[PDB]
Amino acid sequence: TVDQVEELRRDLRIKSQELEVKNAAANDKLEYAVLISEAQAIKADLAAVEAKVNRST
Repeated sequence: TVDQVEELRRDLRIKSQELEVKNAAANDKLEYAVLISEAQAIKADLAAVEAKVNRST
């Protein structure tokens, strides 16, 4: 379970980097609605991952 927690944290920070990169891409593209939807989906996945991490902690 501890190993699973660490894997969840690593996936959380990797997806955080991905969300920041996609948000920068959307800001550059401000061809925009699709990027907005992708960023919102990544943010929702990050929120679910953070909820799982909080439950694990």
